[PDB]
Amino acid sequence: MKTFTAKPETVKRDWYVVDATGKTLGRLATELARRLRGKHKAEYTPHVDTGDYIIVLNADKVAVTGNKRTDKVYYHHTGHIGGIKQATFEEMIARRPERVIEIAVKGMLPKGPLGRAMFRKLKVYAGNEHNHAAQQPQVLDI
Amino acid sequence: MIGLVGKKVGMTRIFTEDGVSIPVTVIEVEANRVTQVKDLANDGYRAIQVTTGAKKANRVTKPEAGHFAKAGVEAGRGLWEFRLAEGEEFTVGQSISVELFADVKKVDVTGTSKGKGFAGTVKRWNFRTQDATHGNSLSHRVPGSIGQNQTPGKVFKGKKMAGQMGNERVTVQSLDVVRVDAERNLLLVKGAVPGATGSDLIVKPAVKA
Amino acid sequence: MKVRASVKKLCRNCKIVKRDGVIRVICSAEPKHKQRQG
Amino acid sequence: SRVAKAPVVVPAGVDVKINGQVITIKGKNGELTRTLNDAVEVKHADNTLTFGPRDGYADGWAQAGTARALLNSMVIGVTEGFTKKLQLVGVGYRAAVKGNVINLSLGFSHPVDHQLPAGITAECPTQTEIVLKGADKQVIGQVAADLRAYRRPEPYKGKGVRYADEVVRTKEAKKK
RNA sequence: UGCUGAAAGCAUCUAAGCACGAAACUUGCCCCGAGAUGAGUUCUCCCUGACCCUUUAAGGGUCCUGAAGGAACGUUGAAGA
RNA sequence: CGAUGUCGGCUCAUCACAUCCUGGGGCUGAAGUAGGUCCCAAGGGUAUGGCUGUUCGCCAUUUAAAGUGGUACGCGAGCUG
RNA sequence: GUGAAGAGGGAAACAACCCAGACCGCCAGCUAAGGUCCCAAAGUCAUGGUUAAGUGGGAAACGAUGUGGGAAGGCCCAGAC
Repeated sequence: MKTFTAKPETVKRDWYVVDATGKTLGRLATELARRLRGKHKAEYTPHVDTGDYIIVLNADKVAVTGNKRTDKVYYHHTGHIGGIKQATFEEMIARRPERVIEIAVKGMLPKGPLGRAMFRKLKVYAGNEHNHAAQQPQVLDI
Repeated sequence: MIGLVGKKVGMTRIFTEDGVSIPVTVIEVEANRVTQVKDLANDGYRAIQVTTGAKKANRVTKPEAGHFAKAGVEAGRGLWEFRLAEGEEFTVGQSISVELFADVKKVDVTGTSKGKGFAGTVKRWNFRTQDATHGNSLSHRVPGSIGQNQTPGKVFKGKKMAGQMGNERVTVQSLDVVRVDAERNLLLVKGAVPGATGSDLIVKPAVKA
Repeated sequence: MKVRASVKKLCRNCKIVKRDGVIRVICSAEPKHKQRQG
Repeated sequence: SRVAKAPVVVPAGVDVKINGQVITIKGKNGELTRTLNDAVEVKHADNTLTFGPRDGYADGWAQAGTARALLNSMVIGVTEGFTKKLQLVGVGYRAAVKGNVINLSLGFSHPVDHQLPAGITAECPTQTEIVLKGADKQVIGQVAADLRAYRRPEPYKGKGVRYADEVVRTKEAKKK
């Protein structure tokens, strides 16, 4: 016979809420990336989005070690020529901290159409409450 | 504070008493009448939407007419919106007149400038023309070079080339208001403002110090 | 002051201090002895 | 180490409250409150204040020493208070106090008005002296450093806002 | 450049804590901007019929209706290849 | 080598900072004015002419200053020759 | 010795470096170099240390109370620093 393949019409996938207070950024990020791929499920299939929906909250309260609070620099280029634009970690936490968790997880997820579809399942909030009470996210303690 | 929506009537001059001509632009500012008030509790920002002038009854559509009908106001020729300044308060249907500028001393006037169409880079970007003689072969007003060589082998973004000049929003800042005439509904500012005659202006108080 | 890559005590009042990961020579007697970056 | 090992002898009528790491000390001169480092364990033991390194932290001894000296200063800051004394050397340098604003005339084309913070009270017994008093030590050190910082002591003549105790070393011009 | 302050019973701008500090940096000013596929918000306007078929699905078809509005056409514009 | 046009001028740039100006600062054999030297700083700015094919240079007169380099010693399917 | 005339795995990508030499097939197992947090298969393994510099993840003479270890030595509670 043939190896089982998950079918994306029939993938059941759950909702999880994770409190990101005082977690380390990379270690949380790597756990979220694992859950959004669907690597924790026995029906994992590399071309099917099998993962779960995670609601990260308290994103502004995430922690980093060392002097990464001030020395970790987020560069991006704007397309216009001298457009190299940097922003440290504390400037990003002040401006938009959702971008901190989302940049991390996005760089841990496979690049391509599927990993974009995998990132659409991450919902990050800078506060303590979310609109998604209808989906009943159970508390993923990680 | 808020501003008012005018109409560029044209230019004249104002002879002062000591004999100094002042080039003024005449801006007829009729009764700007508030059609909507926006609060944080419904919109996330405090701002008023005003209308001005008058429109034909058969030319205003049913969406638009229902909007002005809710506001309890005559349909105007457009809708504009001004952000409010934290202690200001307006009601729907309240009329606002040029009298508001009776204290302001200096304003900023925002209009659409006159459309000059597809303009070449000598008009548009003030490039300097190459030789008009001395050998020059079919390249008098052309832009010259547009970039470097193998490194980069691309033209960079926002290279100044030729294209549509004009017909866009420009704001002239810090114009001295010469008269406020509440009788004739007029505002005389010192200088040129953007736009052809009859164009809609937006006159706010100056944000610069 | 003097940014050098050998900083030393030139006088007996000169004093080596590391501030912000930078070796410095702070003197009280002569301010010409103030140095940085050893 | 040798500083943290000596205890802070707390005199009579001085209130000490140890809310975990937060220490409130209120005596005759004013309420004054810090929050020590996590590497410092402080124990009252009914008579004095004793400072020790919290176990599990590397530099805690060093931290303990600081906590020691800080609270020592706090005890003086609720008993006797701290006083800095500044003097203004120069022709036509003026100092006056309106409320808690120190007006200063320091050879500028504009008046200098330094707003003292909440806890600090300056006096001027002369036009060329500012005797400022207060409870917190870094705060009057700060304020005296600011008033000095408007016009620092010029080296050739001595003109500036100097401290009353500090020596200002001078020198002559190049030649003649 | 400092203030307080130990490790180093002194000293010390730093290790804990605190204050200044430049045309650079983030804003403030002007313009573009929801294809921002993460495609948002607000206000208003319009549409309130029957009946068959099947491999019963957000399925197909017939009749009756055709709104708000848009587009076309024309007269055109200090808008425009 | 079954072709990658090579100096200089023009037009048009663009980046680096080992900074010419403007901005902050330490030491001075820094009285002031003007400097010297070193640290920080790339925001914006950064000549016209005589001679010469000249880049360069010398000269004249300015200027806050007339920066140093990279970009096929940037730029000939952009011009000259 | 390899390439040339040698594929495969590794060194990101990389003839010549490391592992290894492809007759064909198999949705079977064990391994080499190299690796086991996520992209990306496999230890976010166990025990004991070290560094806080993102060192790791360029670069010397030379400079320095950074910090862990080792063997000695001068003075010292007839009180040393």
